[PDB]
Amino acid sequence: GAMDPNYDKWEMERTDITMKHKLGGGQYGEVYEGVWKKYSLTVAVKTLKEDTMEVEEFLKEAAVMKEIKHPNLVQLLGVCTREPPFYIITEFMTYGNLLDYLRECNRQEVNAVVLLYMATQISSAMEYLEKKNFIHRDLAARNCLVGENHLVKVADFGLSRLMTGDTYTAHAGAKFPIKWTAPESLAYNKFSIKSDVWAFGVLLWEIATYGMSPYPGIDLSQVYELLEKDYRMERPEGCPEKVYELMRACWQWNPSDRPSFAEIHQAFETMFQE
Ligand SMILES: Cc1ccc(NC(=O)c2cccc(C(F)(F)F)c2)cc1-n1cc2cnc(N)nc2[n+](C)c1=O
Repeated sequence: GAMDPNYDKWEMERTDITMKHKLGGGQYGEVYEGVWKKYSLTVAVKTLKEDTMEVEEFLKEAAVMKEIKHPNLVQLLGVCTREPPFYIITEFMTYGNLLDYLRECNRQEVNAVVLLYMATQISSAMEYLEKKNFIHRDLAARNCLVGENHLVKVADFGLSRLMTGDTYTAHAGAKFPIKWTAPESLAYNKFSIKSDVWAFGVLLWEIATYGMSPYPGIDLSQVYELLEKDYRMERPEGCPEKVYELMRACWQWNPSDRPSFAEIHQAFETMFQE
């Protein structure tokens, strides 16, 4: 509605999108595969009709997505927050989440140099968020998406609500991904760009291991104590020593010592010969 107070270019007609069925990928809740009829365009449509403490948090999500734009950040297309069944319309990434992809991929195709390119793309998205003073809070393979040509977008699916298993452990109603969470976020509940950097190093290990769970075989209860004793994950099989040295950088105990995504990104840019 144009000539009306509080205009919004992101507001679209719910009528313009057909909803197929829920996106399968371990179910993201009320998130459907859609088609924007006019444009013959497949989209992802996050809805809401089961939560109601969410409603207000559903619209904070929408607002946040309006303020961010990067080629490696999942792209908002439109919202429907005018009438009851609210939509958040996003581009559709052909190959679902980055965790399953790495786990199910052909490794001849997703060869050494693809894995690095996927990593360079994420650091790019995060250098952007960093530039923007945006704290992501849940950087993990499960929150990334894979398009055509090994294209990786960083996203956020609200998975501490979805969780069925041992990835998000209960922590005062707040659910935490312990094995991705930095020590300061664990002990003192302080999140910042530098706590995203720590998560990044874990995600880099997820990528190099083709989607293996962090700290294999060790239980959650003893993760922090180990880190306190300066125990980090060891170099994955086949991983460059310069990629690993960067992992260890992100995993520095002191947050002020961890690289910026600026300097992580340039490291990937520099490394990008061959
Ligand atoms: C439908 C939807 C609506 C909103 C969002 N929002 C985010 O991913 C997001 C929310 C807040 C912040 C961020 C960011 F900081 F990481 F950019 C990202 C994602 C989606 N979304 C998108 C998908 C696109 N492609 C595919 N294959 N799956 C998708 N899923 C499961 C989604 O939830």
